Amino acid sequence: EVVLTQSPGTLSLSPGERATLSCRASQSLGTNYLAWYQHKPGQSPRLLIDGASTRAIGIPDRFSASGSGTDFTLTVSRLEPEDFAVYYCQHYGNPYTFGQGTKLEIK
Amino acid sequence: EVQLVESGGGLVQPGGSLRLSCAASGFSFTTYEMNWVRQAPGKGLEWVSHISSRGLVIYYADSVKGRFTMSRDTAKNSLYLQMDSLTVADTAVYYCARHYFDRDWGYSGMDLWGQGTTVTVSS
Amino acid sequence: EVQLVESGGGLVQPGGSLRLSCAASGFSFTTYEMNWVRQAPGKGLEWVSHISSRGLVIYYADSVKGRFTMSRDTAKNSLYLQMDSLTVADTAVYYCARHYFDRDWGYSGMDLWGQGTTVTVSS
Amino acid sequence: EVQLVESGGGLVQPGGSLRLSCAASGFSFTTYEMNWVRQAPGKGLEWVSHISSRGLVIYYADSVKGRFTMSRDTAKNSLYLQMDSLTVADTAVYYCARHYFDRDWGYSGMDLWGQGTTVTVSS
Amino acid sequence: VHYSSGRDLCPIRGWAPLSKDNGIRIGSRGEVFVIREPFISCSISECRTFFLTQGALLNDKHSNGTVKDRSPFRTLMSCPIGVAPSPSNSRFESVAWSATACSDGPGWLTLGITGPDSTAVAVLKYNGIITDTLKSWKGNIMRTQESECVCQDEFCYTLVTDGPSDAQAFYKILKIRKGKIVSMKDVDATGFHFEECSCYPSGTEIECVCRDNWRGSNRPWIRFNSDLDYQIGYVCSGIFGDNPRPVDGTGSCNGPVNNGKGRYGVKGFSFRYGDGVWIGRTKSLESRSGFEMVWDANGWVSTDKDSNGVQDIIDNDNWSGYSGSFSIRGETTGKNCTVPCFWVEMIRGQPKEKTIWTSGSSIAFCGVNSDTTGWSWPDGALLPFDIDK
Amino acid sequence: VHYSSGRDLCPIRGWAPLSKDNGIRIGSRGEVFVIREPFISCSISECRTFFLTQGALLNDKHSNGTVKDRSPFRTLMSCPIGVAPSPSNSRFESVAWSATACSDGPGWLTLGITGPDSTAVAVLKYNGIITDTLKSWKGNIMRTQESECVCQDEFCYTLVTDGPSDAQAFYKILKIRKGKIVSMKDVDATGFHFEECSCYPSGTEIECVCRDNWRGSNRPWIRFNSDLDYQIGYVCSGIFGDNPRPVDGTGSCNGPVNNGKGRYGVKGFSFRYGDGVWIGRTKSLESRSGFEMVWDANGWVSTDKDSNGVQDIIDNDNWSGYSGSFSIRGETTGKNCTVPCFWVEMIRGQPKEKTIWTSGSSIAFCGVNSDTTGWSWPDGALLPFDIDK
Amino acid sequence: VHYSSGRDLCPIRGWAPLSKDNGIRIGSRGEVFVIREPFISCSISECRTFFLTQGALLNDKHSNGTVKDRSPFRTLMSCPIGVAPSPSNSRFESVAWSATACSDGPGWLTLGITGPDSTAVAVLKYNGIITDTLKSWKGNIMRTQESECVCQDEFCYTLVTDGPSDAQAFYKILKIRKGKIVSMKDVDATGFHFEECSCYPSGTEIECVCRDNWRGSNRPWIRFNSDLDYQIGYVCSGIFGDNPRPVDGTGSCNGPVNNGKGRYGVKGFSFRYGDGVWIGRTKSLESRSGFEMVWDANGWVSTDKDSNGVQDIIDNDNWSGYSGSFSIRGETTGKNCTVPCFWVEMIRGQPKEKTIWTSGSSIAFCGVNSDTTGWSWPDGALLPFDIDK
Ligand SMILES: *[C@@H]1O[C@H](CO)[C@@H](O)[C@H](O)[C@H]1NC(C)=O
Ligand SMILES: *[C@@H]1O[C@H](CO)[C@@H](O)[C@H](O)[C@H]1NC(C)=O
Ligand SMILES: *[C@@H]1O[C@H](CO)[C@@H](O)[C@H](O)[C@H]1NC(C)=O
Ligand SMILES: [Ca+2]
Ligand SMILES: [Ca+2]
Ligand SMILES: [Ca+2]
Repeated sequence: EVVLTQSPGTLSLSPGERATLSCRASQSLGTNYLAWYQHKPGQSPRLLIDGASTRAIGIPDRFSASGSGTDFTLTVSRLEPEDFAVYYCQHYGNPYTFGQGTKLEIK
Repeated sequence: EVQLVESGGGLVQPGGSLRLSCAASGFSFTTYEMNWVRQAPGKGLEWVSHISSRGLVIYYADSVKGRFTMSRDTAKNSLYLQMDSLTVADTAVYYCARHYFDRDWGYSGMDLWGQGTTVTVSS
Repeated sequence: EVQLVESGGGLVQPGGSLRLSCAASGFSFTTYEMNWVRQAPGKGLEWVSHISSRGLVIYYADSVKGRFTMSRDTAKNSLYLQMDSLTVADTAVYYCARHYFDRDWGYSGMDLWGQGTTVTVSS
Repeated sequence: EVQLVESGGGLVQPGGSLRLSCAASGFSFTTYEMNWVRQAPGKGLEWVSHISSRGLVIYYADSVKGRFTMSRDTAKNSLYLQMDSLTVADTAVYYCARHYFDRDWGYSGMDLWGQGTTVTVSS
Repeated sequence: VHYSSGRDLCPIRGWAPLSKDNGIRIGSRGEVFVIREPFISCSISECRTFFLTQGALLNDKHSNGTVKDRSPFRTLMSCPIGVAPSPSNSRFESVAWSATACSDGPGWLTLGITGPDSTAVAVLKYNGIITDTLKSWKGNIMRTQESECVCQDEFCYTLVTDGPSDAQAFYKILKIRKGKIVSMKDVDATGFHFEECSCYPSGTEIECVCRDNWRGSNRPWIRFNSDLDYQIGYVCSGIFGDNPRPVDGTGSCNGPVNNGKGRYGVKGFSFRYGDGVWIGRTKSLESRSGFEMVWDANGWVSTDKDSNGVQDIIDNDNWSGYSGSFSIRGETTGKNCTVPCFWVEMIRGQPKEKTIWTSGSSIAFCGVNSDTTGWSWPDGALLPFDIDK
Repeated sequence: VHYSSGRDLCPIRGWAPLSKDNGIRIGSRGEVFVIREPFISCSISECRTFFLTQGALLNDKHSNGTVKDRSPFRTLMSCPIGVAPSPSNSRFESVAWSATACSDGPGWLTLGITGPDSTAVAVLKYNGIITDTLKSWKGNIMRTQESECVCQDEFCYTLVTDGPSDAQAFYKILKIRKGKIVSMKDVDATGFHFEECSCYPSGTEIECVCRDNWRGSNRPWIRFNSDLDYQIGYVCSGIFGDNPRPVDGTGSCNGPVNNGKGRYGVKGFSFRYGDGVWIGRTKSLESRSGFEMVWDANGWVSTDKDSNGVQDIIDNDNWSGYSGSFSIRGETTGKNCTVPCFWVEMIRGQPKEKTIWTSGSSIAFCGVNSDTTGWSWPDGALLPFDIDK
Repeated sequence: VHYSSGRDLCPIRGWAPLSKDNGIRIGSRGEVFVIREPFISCSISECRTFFLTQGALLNDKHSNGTVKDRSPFRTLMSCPIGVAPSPSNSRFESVAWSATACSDGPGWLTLGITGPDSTAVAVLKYNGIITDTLKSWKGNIMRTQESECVCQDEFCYTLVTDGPSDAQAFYKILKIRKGKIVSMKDVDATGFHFEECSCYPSGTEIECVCRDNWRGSNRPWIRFNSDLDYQIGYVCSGIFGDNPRPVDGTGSCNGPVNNGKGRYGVKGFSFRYGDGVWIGRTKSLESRSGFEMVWDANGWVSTDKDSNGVQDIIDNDNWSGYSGSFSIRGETTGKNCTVPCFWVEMIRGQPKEKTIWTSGSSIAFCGVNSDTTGWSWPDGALLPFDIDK
C-alpha cells in the first residue's frame, strides 16, 4: 500500500523566509491524486492544494506545490506570522491514505 | 451558505453504541460524495468511510470494519454513522467532509468540512 | 420627492369649529389609503380616522364620532377633516399618514407622515 | 507575455566560430520581421542583420559580410546567427529585436528587444 | 386552422421538464426586466411567455420598492419560451397591471386592465388592434386570471372578478369572438370566492380551478359550456391545496373548510381525470417554499387523506410562488388528445429577504405517459445584489 | 426534402477555415454566456452551433466555480454559425447537462439528459414538442455523444452509454423516427469502452469513432446499418490518437494498447478513406495543447508509425480541447459527395490557469480538394479578467 | 432575376446623402466592434455594409494596439445599412484579413484571404458554403480590393495582386460563376502598379480605377470585357487624385507622374462620363483630412488643371480615409440607367491621435440629377476614451 512518509518531523522558522515540506511515497503513485491540507488547532481542516498542482479558490499566493512520481513538495515563499499550523498530504486515489503531518512553529 | 453540522457526540461505557448525524444545507446529496473522517487525541487524521453520490459504500477502514454502518437519507439531507461495540481506541473527534466526481477530469478533493463532534469511551 | 404638508391649526374657543387640510405631492390619492392621527398633550398616539383609495370612510374613533367628517379631493390632491363642537379634550398635534393595500399580501403599514399641525382649545 | 531570450555567448580564440540563438515566446515568426543588433564595448549601437516575415535576408552590414549567416526556424520559433572567422573586433553584446511591416502605412519600428548575450575574442 | 372541440385530456404517468429561464442569474450583469406573474401560452406554431413588467431594469435605481403591484408603469409583454426577458427580446403587448391572453389557432387575443382603483377599465385587443373595452361594475378593484384563456371553435372564454377581498364578491363569464365581446353571464355563487382561475378544455366544456381568499383552504372549481351554463363546487379531497393551510384531514366538496387558516392564498391548479385528481401544492404549511405534484385516485369523489404517489419539483429549502396550467393541442402535436402542462413561478426579494426589489423566474413542465424522475430545479441566484448595499 | 442514403465521402487534399467565434475576447466587455462542449450541426438551409451553458454570464459573480459539469442550471442552446453566444442571439433548445441534436432535412431533433446521478432521464424533442423519454437502466451516470447525430432516410441514430468510468460499461444504439424511439439494440463489446462517439454517414452505414477512459490510448470504432447490426474494433495504426498517450510505436486493431498511459482521454475524431485515415490529435503527450491533422495511407490495415503528410491547426503553445466531426450533404451543396468537416474547442480557465471559471470557444474547418495552407488560429484572450482579482 | 448587361451609367448633377453610422459616438457606452475598411454592397432587395473586425470591442482592454492589420483574429462581417456594427446586429461572413464580396441578384459571393505572409490562401464562398480556394503564386503578401466586385450576367469579376509594395508586382483577373473560378488572366502591365481597385459596370465592360503605390500620384485605370481582354492606362487630367500629391500641374495618361511625392497612397475613385470625370479626393496634400468631389469636363482626354465645379463633403479640419464606389441597378430602381454611389471612411486613433487603438466609421452618398447642397458631415467623437488614461 502507499504509505506516505512526510518530512521533516518538526520545523522551526522565522517570519520572512521560505519553507519546504516533503511528502514521499513507498511505491509510485499511478496518478496525480495528491492534495495538501492545513489544520490549525481549534478549527476544521482547510484544503490548500488540489491535484498536486492546481490551487483551491480563495487561497493566498505564497503557497505552491509540485512534484511527481514518488516525491512531492509544498513550498511557502514568504512566511507570515499567521501561517503556523500542521500540514497533511493526502492521497485520494487508490488506496485511500493520509500522512502523519508536519508541524510548523515559530522560531 | 453551504454548511455541515454534526451531532451525537458524548461519553459511552465500553461495549456500548452510538449514532452520529451530519446535517447539510445549501446543496444536495444527489450529486456529491460524502466522507466520515476522524482525529484521535494527539494523532493525525484517519479516513473512516466513503459513500458515493448514488449510494454505494465504496470504502471502510480496516479497523472500523464489521462494527460501523454508514448510511444516508436524501429526503432530509442527512448522513448517519451507526457505531457498535465501541473500544477505548475510538475516542476521537469526527468530521463529515464533501468532495466531487467529474466525468471528464474526476475526483477533485475534499473542500468542505463540518465543525466536528467529540466522542469518549471510558469508565 | 413624496411629501405631505398640513395646514389649519390654531386656537379656538370651546364650542367652535375648524377645518384642517393636508396637501400631498409626488403621488396620487387614487391608489393609496390615508389616515388622520393625533398626539395629545403629554400622551401617546391615537388613531382618529381612515379613508380608502376607493373613497369610502372605513373607520372613525369612538371618541370623535358625529362631530368629525373626513373627506378628500383627488383633483387637487387634498385631504380635509372638518371638526365641530370642540372640547378642551381636543388640544393636540395632528398628522396625515399614508399606507397601502396589496391584493396579494395586503395592508403594508403607515410609511409616510406629514410634519403635523397644532390645535388648542381654551379661553 | 511576449519575450525573447538569447543564448550562445562566450569566449573564443581568434579564427574560431560560434552559433547564437534567440528563442521567442508569445508570437509567431510568420508575421514579424527580425533583427540582430550589437553594441561594442564603449561604443554606440550597430545594425548587423535583418530578415523578413517571408524568409528573405534583406540586409547584411559590410563589416560582417561573407562571414556571417542569418537564418530562422518557424516550427520552433528560433533565430540563429552563425558567425565564422572571428576577429578581436567582434567582442560585443548582441540583441535580437522585432519590428513590423504594414501594407497601408509600413515599417513601424523596433519595439521589442531581447536581454542580450556577451561574446569575447582574445587569447 | 382553428382549435376544435371534443378531444379529451391525454393519459399521463408523470411530468417531464420543458423550460427554464435563468433570469435573475443573468440579470446580475445583463439587461433583464423586473417582472412578476409570468404565464405561458401556446399557439399553432409557437409557445410564448407573457409577463407583467414594473417598467424598470434589475440591479437599477428605479427597481426601488417594486413590491407594489398597481402603478401607471406596469406593462404586459411577451418573449419566446425559455429566453431571458430582455428589452431586446420582448414584444410589447398591452398596458395593464392585470392581464390575460390566449390564441385561437391563427392569432392572439389579449385583455388588460388599467386605471384607478375604483373605475378600472379592461381593454381587449386582437393582433394589436383595439377592439373592445369593459368597465368596472361594482366600484372596486377589478381583476382577472393572470394565466391563459381558453379558446375553442373561434370563441374565447374568460372569468372576471370584482368586489371585496375578504367578503362576498361578484363574478362574470365573458364569451368573446375575434376580439369583441358577444356574451357575458353573472355567476351566482352565494358563499363562494373565485380569484385567479386556471382553466383548461375538457370534453365540450371548460374546467377551471380558482383561489379562495376569504375562508377556504381547499380550492373551488367551476365548469361551463358554450351557452354559459355553470356547475360550481369545491375539490372534495382531504389533501388540502391552498397556502396557508391546515394539516391534512377531512375535506368537503359542498363548502369551504376553514380550520383556522382560510384567510389568504396563492394561485394554484389541479387536473381532473375521471374520479382522480393531480394536485399541485407547496411543501410548507406557512410559507411559499417547495413544490410537489400529488396524485389522488379518489380525489374528486372522496374526502380521505390517502394518496397513490408523489413527485417533487422543488425541495423545501427554496422559494416558490404562483403556479398555473396550460395545454398543447392535437392540431400541434398531431394526436387525438390535449397534452396538459404546468408552470411554476419562483420569487426572490421582499418581503422575505433583505433587498429593495422583488422579482420572479419560471420553470415549465409537461405531462407524458412514460418513465420520468423527480429532482429539484431551484432558482439559484446569490442575493443581495450590488444596488442593495 | 429528406437526407437520402448511398452517397460516399468526398475526395479531399486539405482543410480550409470555415468559422471562428472570438467569444472570450468579446466577453471581456460584452454579454457572453459561460459555455462548454460546443458542437456544430447543419440542415438544409443553415448551419448552427449548439452549446451547453452553466446559466451564468462571463466576468460575473455567478461564474464562480464553473468547472463542475452536472448542476440543475445547465441548458442546451444554439446560435448561428460564427456568432458570439449572447443572450440576444441564442435560441433555447432543452434542459440538460448532456445532450445531442441533429436534423433530417426539414427539422431539428434534440435529446437532453437531466436529473440525479442515479436516475437520470433523457427527453427527446422534435421542433420543440416533447415526444419521448428514456430512463437510466444501470443506475449510474447516463451520458451521450455531445456532437451531432446522423439522420438519413428520415431515421436518426444515436449511441448511449451507462455504467462505470473505469471498468466495463453498457451501451445502446437508438433508432428514432420523427422524434420517437422505434428501436434500440444492446451492444455486446466485452473488453471495450465507448464514450463520446463521433459519427458520420458512409455508404449505406453509419461510422463512429469513440473514446476509452479505462485502458486505451488508441481509439475504438463501431459501424452499423439500419437493422442495427454492428461491427466493432480499434483503429489499427501505430500513430496513437488519445490524450494522454505514449510515444508512437506498434498499434493493434483487435484490442486496446495501454503502455502505461491508457487511463483518461479527450473527445476526438478520425475519417476513413478506404485503407487510409485522417487522424485529429493534439501535439502534447501530457496536456491538451496544440492540434494537428495527420494523414496515414495505411492507417486502417497496418500497425506501422510512418505517415504521408501533416497539417497543423494550433501550435504547441496554446490550449485546445474537445474536437468533433460533422458533414455537409449533397442536398445542400449539389454534388454527389458528402463534404467532411471538423470543429475544435479551446478551453480557458481552471484547472490550468489562475481564475475562478472555465469556458471555451470554437473554430471550424471543412475539407476541400485544392490548395490549402497551415497556420495557427489560437484563442487570444488575455487572462485573468476583472472578477478574478 | 439576375443583373443583366448593356445599361449605361446615369446622368447626374450632384450627390445626395444616403447613410451615416455614428459608430464611434455610440461605442463610447455601447457595444461596438473595432472595425476598419468598411464597404457597401447592394443586392436585389437590400444594401449591406461589410467590414473587417479586429476581434475586439471598442473601449476595452483587447483593443490595445489595433493599428496592425494582419492577425489571426480579423474576420469579415456585415450589417444592414446605417446601423452600428454591434455583436447583436452583425452576421458572420468569412475569416480573413483581406476580403471582398458582391451579389449577382439572388445571392452573395464572398472572397477572403487568410494565412501566413508567404503562403496566404483565398477562400471563395457562395451563400455560406465553401466552393473554391486559390493560393499565392509569388510567395509574397496576396491582397484584394476591399470593395465590392462586379457581377453581371451570372458572372463575377475580381482583380488580385501579389508581389512587392515598392516595385513591380503581378496581377490576375478572376472570372467566377456561382462561387467557383471558371477563368483567370495574367495582366501584363510593365511599369504600372494596381492596388485596391474600385470597379463599376459600364456598357458591356467593367471599369476600374486603382491605386499606385510605387511612383505615381495620379490614378491608373483598367477596362475589360467578359473574354478578359484589357485596356490599361492612367487618368489623363492634371488635377491629381492620390495622397500625398504635388500641386496641380501637367498630367499624363501614358505613365505615372511622380514629382517627388509618388510613394504611398490611399484607396480612391473616379467616375467616367464620356470625356469628363468625377474625381474624389482629399483636401490636404500631406495628410488624410477633408474630402471633396471635383467635376472635370476634359478630365479623360486633356492634361490641363482647370475644372467646372466643386462640391465638398468634409472640411479641412476633420479626418477622412479610404473611399470607394458602388452601384444601384435598374432591377432595383426600375430605370434604364445605373445609379452611381460612393462611400467614405473616417479614421480615428493612431497614428495621428493619442490613443491605444484605431477605428473608423463611414458615410455614403448617391448621385442624383437634381438640386443638391454642400456641407460637412464629420465623425464627431470626443477622444480620448476612458481606456486611454
Ligand atoms: C429607496 O427609496 C427610499 C424612499 O425614497 C429612499 O429613502 C432610499 O434611499 C432608496 N434606496 C436606494 C435608492 O438605494
Ligand atoms: C467564490 O466562492 C467561494 C465560496 O464558494 C468564496 O469563498 C469566494 O470568495 C468566491 N470568490 C469570488 C466571488 O470572487
Ligand atoms: C497596452 O499593452 C502594452 C503591452 O503590449 C502594455 O505595456 C500597456 O500597459 C497596455 N496598455 C493598456 C492601457 O492596456
Ligand atoms: Ca385560502
Ligand atoms: Ca485513454
Ligand atoms: Ca502615389
